[PDB]
Amino acid sequence: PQETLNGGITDMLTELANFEKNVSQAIHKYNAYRKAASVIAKYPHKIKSGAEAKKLPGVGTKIAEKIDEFLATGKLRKLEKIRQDDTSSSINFLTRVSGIGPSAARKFVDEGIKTLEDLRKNEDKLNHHQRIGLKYFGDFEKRIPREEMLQMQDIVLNEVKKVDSEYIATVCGSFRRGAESSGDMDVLLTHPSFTSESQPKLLHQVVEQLQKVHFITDTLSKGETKFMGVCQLPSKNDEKEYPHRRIDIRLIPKDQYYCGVLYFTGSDIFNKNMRAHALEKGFTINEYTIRPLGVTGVAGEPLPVDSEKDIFDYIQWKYREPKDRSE
DNA sequence: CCGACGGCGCATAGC
DNA sequence: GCTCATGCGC
DNA sequence: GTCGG
Ligand code: NA
Ligand code: NA
Ligand code: NA
Ligand code: NA
Repeated sequence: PQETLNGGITDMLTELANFEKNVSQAIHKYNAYRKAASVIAKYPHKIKSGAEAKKLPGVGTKIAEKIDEFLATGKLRKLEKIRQDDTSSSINFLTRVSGIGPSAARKFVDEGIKTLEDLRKNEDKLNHHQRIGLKYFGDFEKRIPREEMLQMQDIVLNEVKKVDSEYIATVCGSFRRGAESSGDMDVLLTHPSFTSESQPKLLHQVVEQLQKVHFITDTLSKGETKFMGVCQLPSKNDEKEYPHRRIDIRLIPKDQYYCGVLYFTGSDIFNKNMRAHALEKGFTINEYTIRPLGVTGVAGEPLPVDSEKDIFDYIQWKYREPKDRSE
């Protein structure tokens, strides 16, 4: 369905979602508004009344009344008032810096720090992550076209293999499902040396090599199993520079790699349906393992997995390649 | 009525 | 010094 | 905010 249809409602609900998360610190209302916004976005009819939309799952009495108001008037009073509230819109805005969440933004705005300029002039008050988020504010809200992601994939797969040909790496996310574009790069990594029951330098070596060929430009956080950082494609000689991009690299035991690959490929809606159907067959699937459930509902030991298909076989589903995992 | 709504790795008050 | 709750992103 | 036990 086009934005034509209910984009007004859907933008309204997303605005309300953002203020619940970033100002009111009400994550569950945030998700409630996002849940209503998406089911409505899927609705292939231009909504004509609050009551019509209240038939959808996740839209209830209050969003129903809000849609009535929008439809009669073209505005929402609460949204307009908050849209011109200096404190509220400043708090909401600063959370667009990766590393500033609702609490940091609240304390910044409480001290006069309201804008990127104010941040730029108060950097002794920012931690390392926030500093990087500030430095790359524009680049991080940009999207990543698929051809740049392939180019990025090429570098990551080539450099990982250079460090140790026994590593396995997969780029997951909507990219793996075929997406025309992406918001970041999510790399899952494993080695035969690393199992649930088994060195602390397997991730560091890949990160390091990727810094030496000057692909990874910055580190937001790094530990034994998860890396969060920044990368950038090499500029094409006398051409404009590429935008810096957000990259995550996670190191997973080999016996849980394919459950991890499954999960981080998604879709999110696909994952719910597969885990829903999996329980109807007596298994419980999480990020890590697939396990059988006894009659009294207690989980047994996780079964061997060596392919994505293994998990499909377990629950008696036909293999669906990532292209067909939209839901 | 009233609780659940995802849960975890890593960076950053209190003893 | 250390442990760990809170913040954050995902 | 919405849902459901
Ligand atoms: Na409903
Ligand atoms: Na944010
Ligand atoms: Na943020
Ligand atoms: Na080798």
